Amino acid sequence: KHFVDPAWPEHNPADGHVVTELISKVAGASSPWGDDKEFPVSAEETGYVHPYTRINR
Amino acid sequence: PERMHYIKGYVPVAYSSPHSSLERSATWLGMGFLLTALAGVGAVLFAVGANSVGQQQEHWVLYSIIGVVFAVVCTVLGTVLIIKGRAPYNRYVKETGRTQ
Amino acid sequence: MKSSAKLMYGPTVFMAAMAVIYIFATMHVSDGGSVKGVEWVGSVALVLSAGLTLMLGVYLHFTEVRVDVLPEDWEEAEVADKAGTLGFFSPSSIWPAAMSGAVGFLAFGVVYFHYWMIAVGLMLLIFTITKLNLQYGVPKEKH
Amino acid sequence: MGKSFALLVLGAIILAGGVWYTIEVGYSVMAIVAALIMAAGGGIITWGLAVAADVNSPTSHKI
Amino acid sequence: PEIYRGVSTLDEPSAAWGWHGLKRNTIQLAGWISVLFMLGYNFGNHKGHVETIWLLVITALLVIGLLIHLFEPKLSQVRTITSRNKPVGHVEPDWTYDQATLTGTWGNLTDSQLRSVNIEPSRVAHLRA
Amino acid sequence: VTTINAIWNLGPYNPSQVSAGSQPDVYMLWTDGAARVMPAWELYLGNYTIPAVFWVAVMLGILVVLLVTYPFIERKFTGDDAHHNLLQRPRDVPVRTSLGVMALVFYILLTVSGGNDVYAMQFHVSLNAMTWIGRIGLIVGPAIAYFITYRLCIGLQRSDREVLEHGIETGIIKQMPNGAFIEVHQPLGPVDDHGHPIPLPYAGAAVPKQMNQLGY
Amino acid sequence: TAVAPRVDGHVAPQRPEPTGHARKGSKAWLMMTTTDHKQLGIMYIIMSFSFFFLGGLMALLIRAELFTPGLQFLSNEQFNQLFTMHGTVMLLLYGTPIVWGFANYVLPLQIGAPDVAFPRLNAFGFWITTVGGVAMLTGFLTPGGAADFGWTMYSPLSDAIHSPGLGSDMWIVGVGATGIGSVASAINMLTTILCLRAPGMTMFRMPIFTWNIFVVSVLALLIFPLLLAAALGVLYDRKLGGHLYDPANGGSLLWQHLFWFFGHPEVYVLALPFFGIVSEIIPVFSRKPMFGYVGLIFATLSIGALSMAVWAHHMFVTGAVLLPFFSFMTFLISVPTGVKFFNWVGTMWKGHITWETPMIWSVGFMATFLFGGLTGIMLASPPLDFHLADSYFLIAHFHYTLFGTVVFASCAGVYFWFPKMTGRMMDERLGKIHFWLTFVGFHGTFLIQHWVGNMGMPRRYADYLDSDGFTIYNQISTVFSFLLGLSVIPFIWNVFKSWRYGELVTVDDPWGYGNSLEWATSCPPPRHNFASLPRIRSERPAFELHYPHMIERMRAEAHTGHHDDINAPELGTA
Ligand code: HAS
Ligand code: HAS
Ligand SMILES: CC(C)=CCC/C(C)=C/C=C/C(C)=C/C=C/C(C)=C/C=C/C=C(C)/C=C/C=C(C)/C=C/C=C(\C)CCC=C(C)C
Ligand SMILES: [Ca+2]
Ligand SMILES: [Cu+2]
Ligand SMILES: [Mn+2]
Repeated sequence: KHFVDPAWPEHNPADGHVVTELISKVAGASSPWGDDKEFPVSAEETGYVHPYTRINR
Repeated sequence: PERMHYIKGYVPVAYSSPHSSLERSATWLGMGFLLTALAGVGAVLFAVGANSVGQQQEHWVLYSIIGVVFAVVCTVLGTVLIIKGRAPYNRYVKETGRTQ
Repeated sequence: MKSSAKLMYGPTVFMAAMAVIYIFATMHVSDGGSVKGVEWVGSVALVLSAGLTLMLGVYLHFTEVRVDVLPEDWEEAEVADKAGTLGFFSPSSIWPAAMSGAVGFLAFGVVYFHYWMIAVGLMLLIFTITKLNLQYGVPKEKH
Repeated sequence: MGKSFALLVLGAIILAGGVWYTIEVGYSVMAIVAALIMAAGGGIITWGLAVAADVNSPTSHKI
Repeated sequence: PEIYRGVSTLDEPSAAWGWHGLKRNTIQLAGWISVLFMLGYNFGNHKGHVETIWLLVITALLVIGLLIHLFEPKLSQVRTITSRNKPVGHVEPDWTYDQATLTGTWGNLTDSQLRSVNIEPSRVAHLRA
Repeated sequence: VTTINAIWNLGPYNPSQVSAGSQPDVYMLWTDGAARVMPAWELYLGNYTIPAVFWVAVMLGILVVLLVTYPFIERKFTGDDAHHNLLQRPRDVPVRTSLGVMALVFYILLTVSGGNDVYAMQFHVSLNAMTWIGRIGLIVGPAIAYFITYRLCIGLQRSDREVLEHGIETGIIKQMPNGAFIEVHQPLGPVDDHGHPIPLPYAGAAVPKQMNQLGY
Repeated sequence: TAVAPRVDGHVAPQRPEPTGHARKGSKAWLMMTTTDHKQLGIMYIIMSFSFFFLGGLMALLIRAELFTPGLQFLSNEQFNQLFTMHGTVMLLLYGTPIVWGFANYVLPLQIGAPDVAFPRLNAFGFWITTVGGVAMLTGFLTPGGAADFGWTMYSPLSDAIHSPGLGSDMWIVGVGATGIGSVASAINMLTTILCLRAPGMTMFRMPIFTWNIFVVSVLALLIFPLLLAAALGVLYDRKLGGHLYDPANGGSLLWQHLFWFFGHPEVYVLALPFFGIVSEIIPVFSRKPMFGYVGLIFATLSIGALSMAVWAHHMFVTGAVLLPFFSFMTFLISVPTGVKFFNWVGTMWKGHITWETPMIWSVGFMATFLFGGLTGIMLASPPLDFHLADSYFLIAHFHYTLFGTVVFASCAGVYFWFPKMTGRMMDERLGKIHFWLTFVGFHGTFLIQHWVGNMGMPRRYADYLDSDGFTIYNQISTVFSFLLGLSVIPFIWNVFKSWRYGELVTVDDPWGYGNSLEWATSCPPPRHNFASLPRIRSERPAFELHYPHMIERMRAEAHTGHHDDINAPELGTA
């Protein structure tokens, strides 16, 4: 069988399809980060690290 | 979806309902041919008008006849196709008893 | 997308009929104050204008036979029907201005016809287009 | 009613000042400036008429 | 929102991190020096006067800008009413919430109107009681 | 791969001959352009004369002095003498970066005025118009550069604050049951119990502005 | 139909602050990276009016030179360049950009979408249009000046032989850069209407304005790339040694046919959207719905369909075209325009007309365009066109139609949507002053040019003899032309003052009776245009939202002799 990128959303072809040249499950463009995601997420789950910093006086 | 539901005393705007005539391709194609038909009227007028001042003497009968032929085929085509596109609306009007 | 897929059939058939009428007319009518003979400019334009509208109409119809009964087209739809994700939209981007400037540089290059301006313009143009298309997929800073 | 009288009258002499100068100078560059003076007079005339129009039929009732 | 070295954080968000506000007197001084230099430009050996037109237009616009920056005039906010617009003390009702709840501006509609919006009055009699 | 200074077709020097395009090297074009834009002011004093080229010497010397002594004229107006070790992002210091872009446009106008003989020949702008563009531009263009640069820097740091107080705008737009169009924002710091980010204090470090810069 | 339960302690959302309160640097970087349809549309509009003033200054110079015989301050070359560039900038840098600016602001609000389909493409369209404008205007910096061959650029005059100098080339690129900017704007408006419509907004519940924009989008996509191909062909002939537009190849009539095939749909592209704007303005201030709605839609689509067959009526004096065919088609294209006029006066019939500023502008537009089109019909017949063609009669005709359809109606649109675009209302008195100045100055300038056109003065004439016999008429034209120039002072001051200190708008529809959907939301709208979507059920969402008690009347009195279909039985079940 063919390979599938794990970022690909799961679906059952027997009752639909994921995307074609003609139709899609969205009115606008699909999310670059995956329509299957659910934003927002937690601060630590973001991976960002806010810097505390001070400067001389 | 799949069916409408109106209570008594409610009148909607009829357009783009599943029974509407604007939603089907025959109607629009008929509009195109109906617009095309007036070109034949122009053609026959051009033929007889050129005749009125003694010009186009060698071909004016052919131009008039072909103009009338094109006009009649186009206008009858447009009318028939429009009526075909409106047939679902007539069936709906028979079904429900509401015009809009 | 049912109504707009099918309303395009009027303009295209009218343009096609005008194209054939005009080709026969100019190739046959030897009227004074004009010269007999088929003219290709105008006839080609009419047929390919019919082509443009026919391409639009046929693609839209070919697509619309696939789609479902969308709530925007349902004459008695409720605001709750379309709840969910509408889609992804670009928040902001500097690259449209950049590639407009690149096209401007290329256009000025062909104005004076300095070959280096044309080459640098094309290079800058494909660079800016690439940066536009990769905006929301540039990799995270690799440590 | 209102300023429209004076704003018309101030214009009516300026316009008169313009056309007179136009019929004084020959075909020259200063004829252009005469035309400008004449048109400025006409503009102040219409300006008076428009403030009169606003006063006759106000549509921003509360000042 | 604090003021750092004369400038407010609301006008300059990074007011505390660097050099932000030039004194208006400095702007005036630089502008007038520039105007003096550009008026001096027209004492060279050039013959034509198209140069003069450009210089005089730009210096006139410079002086206009510098005068308005010197005084910084203002106008008042006009308190007129144009149309069905309402004065500042108005409170705008959420017409959509009223439509979806039959409350507020959509409350107390008669039976005929409720039928006219495809809503049977039987489901609404207690709500209007 | 590129020829530079093809001396073999210039011929040897003799003081009676010259070419139309005879500018010095690129890094000297600024001091050529100064000599091109000076309006010929010359002083005569009895048995003596100050030529018109003394003033470009004064101007270029002032220009060099300003560059040489900059940190101290920065001190006297900035009002600080601290022992800084962390750098300023140029957006956070709009006055200095605006003055820098102002000096850049000044230097570039001097450069292109130095090269205007070639510029007018190639791009078909009148040679007198180029000299007057240099003259009037060395006053006007610096001011425009300062204005635009200052406002752009303020806008940049405003975008930074907007992200830090509202989170990244993903670009995912969703419609609520009420029909309101909302864009889900992805917070960086913690969120209040009302369900909205708590603002972070700006720190001078770059703020991420998109979700592809968080790994997503 | 569902009715929701009440919410505990509900409060309406915080509507955004009005304009003029912006801080320092709050729009610079926002502008440079903008992909918001509405801010982008505002800057579209401002840039287009900047080009309007720039072109009109050249127009006033032309009039000042033609005030009296003899060349007072212009030469022949400078006069030629002036009318060429005036025509080019006013048609391509003012008209089409203002059309797309109003489209970009208004259309997503009317169709109930948050944003346009392709935001970055829209920003690219704006910036490339401005790039083309500056390229087009750069020709004046040339020592020899800009292009000098009229805005049509007939060949062989545009050949390398007969038009040297780089300004002639810069025109070609400035036009082309503008053309693709227009195309990039059109790609959105089709795809947006096809894909981002609000729930319940079927295609025939759209406002008339967006219908016109839809038809104009398809029309513009037809015809702008043809201009680009022809223009690149001309540049190919010029810079290289091409021969395609050589007269011995038939290049003159080739260029005329191709250009006018582009060009007549351009004037209809300018025409239809402003017809739509007045079709939105007139129902509001007459308190009456639009008369013959789907009829107007069919008329708009008929104009779109007929525009592609009418093109060669610009060549009746060339001796090449087939006269009867094109004369008949350009007679046919008059019918739907007259249908639109009849519909406007019909919706005004026995209405309650209030005369706030946009209604004044709309009726002025109707009065002007009536005579403009009435003149156009006379130009449509060949035997009259043999004398009229390329005279000042033609000048007066197309200035009537353009100045009516663009300037009057664009001003109407500005006054109409200034609340929705700013959150403030324009000064009424300055508006009336502006209107009367423009109206009287216009009719003074251009009504008398019919007579000089008839008497024998051709277009594009830089100098004329004292013995010719049409100096007084030109003098009368010139004075009122300077009045037209003075007319825009109150407009600029009014916009400037109202932006920064104008009357604040509280309600969602300061005019009161807004029918279209954009009048249901806030003034200004939020970033994504809608804090809540009304129940859309007709061509008047905002009206039926704000006046529920009117609905039973609005559905009942719509049709003459309306049927008994209200009494029909129930049709289904939930
Ligand atoms: C926005 C810009 C424009 C609009 C709109 C416009 C409308 C029309 N024009 Fe035009 N025009 C021409 C014909 C028409 C016709 C038939 C209409 C139509 O839109 C007019 C219809 C409008 C109406 C408002 C109709 C009347 C209304 C009612 C309600 C009654 C219905 C009609 C009836 C009953 C018939 C009339 C009855 C009679 C008894 C006469 C022709 C040729 O037939 C030429 C080329 C001539 C030449 O030789 O160069 C031309 C030239 C131009 C140019 C030339 C530029 C150049 O040469 O460089 C421009 C820019 C321009 C713009 C515009 N024009 N036009
Ligand atoms: C949308 C389309 C058009 C509009 C609008 C338009 C407006 C005017 N036209 Fe026109 N035009 C003529 C006169 C006028 C006048 C007096 C105005 C008026 O609207 C102009 C007044 C309006 C203004 C608006 C200018 C006032 C400017 C002021 C008061 C101040 C300027 C200074 C600043 C600083 C501006 C403020 C700047 C800021 C950034 C705020 C004449 C004859 O009197 C001819 C034929 C001449 C010949 O011999 O061929 C002509 C030729 C044409 C052609 C054919 C060109 C060709 O054959 O190649 C076209 C397509 C055309 C279109 C248009 N035209 N015009
Ligand atoms: C060798 C080496 C080592 C290096 C290289 C070379 C060099 C040395 C160089 C150097 C350079 C420099 C340092 C430079 C500098 C510069 C500067 C600082 C400059 C400055 C300038 C200034 C000016 C001109 C100013 C101006 C101003 C004005 C004009 C103002 C105005 C104002 C107003 C009008 C107000 C209002 C506003 C508006 C309109 C915008
Ligand atoms: Ca003259
Ligand atoms: Cu036409
Ligand atoms: Mn001709």
